[PDB]
Amino acid sequence: VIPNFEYARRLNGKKVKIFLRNGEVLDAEVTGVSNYEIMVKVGDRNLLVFKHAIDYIEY
Amino acid sequence: NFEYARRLNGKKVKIFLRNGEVLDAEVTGVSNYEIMVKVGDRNLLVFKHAIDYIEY
Amino acid sequence: NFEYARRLNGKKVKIFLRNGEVLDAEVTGVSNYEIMVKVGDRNLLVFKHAIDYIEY
Amino acid sequence: IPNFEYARRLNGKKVKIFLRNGEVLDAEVTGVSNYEIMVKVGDRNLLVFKHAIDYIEY
Amino acid sequence: PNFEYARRLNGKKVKIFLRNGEVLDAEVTGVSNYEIMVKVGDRNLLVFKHAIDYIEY
Amino acid sequence: NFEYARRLNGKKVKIFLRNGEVLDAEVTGVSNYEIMVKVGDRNLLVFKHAIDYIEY
Ligand SMILES: O=c1ccn([C@@H]2O[C@H](COP(=O)(O)O)[C@@H](O)[C@H]2O)c(=O)[nH]1
Ligand SMILES: O=c1ccn([C@@H]2O[C@H](COP(=O)(O)O)[C@@H](O)[C@H]2O)c(=O)[nH]1
Ligand SMILES: O=c1ccn([C@@H]2O[C@H](COP(=O)(O)O)[C@@H](O)[C@H]2O)c(=O)[nH]1
Ligand SMILES: O=c1ccn([C@@H]2O[C@H](COP(=O)(O)O)[C@@H](O)[C@H]2O)c(=O)[nH]1
Ligand SMILES: O=c1ccn([C@@H]2O[C@H](COP(=O)(O)O)[C@@H](O)[C@H]2O)c(=O)[nH]1
Ligand SMILES: O=c1ccn([C@@H]2O[C@H](COP(=O)(O)O)[C@@H](O)[C@H]2O)c(=O)[nH]1
Ligand SMILES: [Cl-]
Ligand SMILES: [Cl-]
Ligand code: NA
Ligand code: NA
Ligand code: NA
Ligand code: NA
Ligand code: NA
Repeated sequence: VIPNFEYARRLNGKKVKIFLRNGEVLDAEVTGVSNYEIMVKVGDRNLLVFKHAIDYIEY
Repeated sequence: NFEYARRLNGKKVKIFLRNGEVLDAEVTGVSNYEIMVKVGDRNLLVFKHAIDYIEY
Repeated sequence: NFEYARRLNGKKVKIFLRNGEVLDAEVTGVSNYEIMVKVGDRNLLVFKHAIDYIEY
Repeated sequence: IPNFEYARRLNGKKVKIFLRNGEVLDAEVTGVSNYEIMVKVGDRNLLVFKHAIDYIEY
Repeated sequence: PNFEYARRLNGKKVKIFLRNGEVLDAEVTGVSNYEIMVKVGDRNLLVFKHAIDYIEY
Repeated sequence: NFEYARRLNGKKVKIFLRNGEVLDAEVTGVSNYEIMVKVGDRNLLVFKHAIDYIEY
């Protein structure tokens, strides 16, 4: 039990806005989180998003 | 197991992002890779890799 | 340990790179740091650090 | 050996920090961790992430 | 894990698409965890993998 | 886990930085994450993450 380990895993199943490093914004639902990836649904599309490409997430 | 960023928990700071934005933020949590903040009525998860520096 | 990218092996995907390029790519291999693809007749080694996201 | 770094040898020194965003910090170094450099810049206190630094002149 | 496909490029002549838009026509002479050593014409370069977007071979 | 950059210690090199700058340098030290150089009269600590490639 390490409380301050990874906050991103708590986003699984949630509606979020993902702000990517190039300025793109994803209105997403999170469908999975790994150490390095966040899986999302955006509209009809399924995306694997690398965390290194994310600047911040609004939730 | 030491990070200076942990010293900023609960504090008002200015986060200078790699995208050029400056967040007027209250820090609500610090993990190894993330900083959780309140900016106005918004809750953000900020990745440390996207931060250039923090003024405190 | 676990990664979702390995499950894309054998799929045809759209890889959106950090430079704004998109690759219409058949995935032929995945390692911790790399994704091997065929794009048309070209064979590429793509570094995961250069990928923003993948549509599958 | 493990965790040797030159950056902590700049601890307590006046330096110029050239950031990836084009900014140059005229800085006094007050602490160095594995991933961060703490600095005073004039009357400002900054936590600078090493990943945002291109090079440091000392 | 901790397999690298890049090691198999040793001895090949490849196109390295760098993160800034430059492209190197490069003979690979060595590969480490973080670096690719190349010959580009008469020039010897150490290329950091973090600066590479992709490699065509 | 080997690194080629260590063998640049003491050598004249040209360092091509991610910002488009080029350093005509002599290497004075190499660590896991840093390369120390002299450029003319200036002493610099260069982070490897900021380097694209090195001509030597
Ligand atoms: O256990 C881990 C490992 C990595 N990351 C995320 O992945 C990024 C690594 O991206 P890269 O620069 O290594 O490609 C980290 O900055 C962090 O955001 C995590 O959240 N947890
Ligand atoms: O234990 C760790 C691991 C990573 N980081 C921060 O997360 C960043 C990861 O960025 P990246 O791996 O995406 O490049 C590091 O540069 C550092 O600022 C930490 O603070 N502590
Ligand atoms: O065991 C690992 C190591 C790395 N990565 C991902 O690959 C990136 C590095 O790949 P590359 O493009 O940098 O070669 C990491 O930041 C992370 O996103 C993984 O998924 N698993
Ligand atoms: O033990 C460490 C870990 C990281 N760093 C610096 O922090 C950066 C964090 O980037 P990354 O490893 O997250 O990609 C490294 O590139 C390096 O400049 C160090 O100096 N020592
Ligand atoms: O064992 C390793 C360690 C790193 N890398 C590559 O080197 C990069 C290091 O650069 P970065 O972590 O600073 O982006 C990794 O992202 C990955 O592409 C490997 O291929 N194998
Ligand atoms: O043992 C290491 C660790 C890092 N690096 C360099 O520092 C960069 C950032 O460190 P990291 O992201 O691999 O931790 C890497 O891309 C690589 O160029 C090395 O040469 N050797
Ligand atoms: Cl929180
Ligand atoms: Cl393959
Ligand atoms: Na981070
Ligand atoms: Na980084
Ligand atoms: Na850092
Ligand atoms: Na590298
Ligand atoms: Na580095």
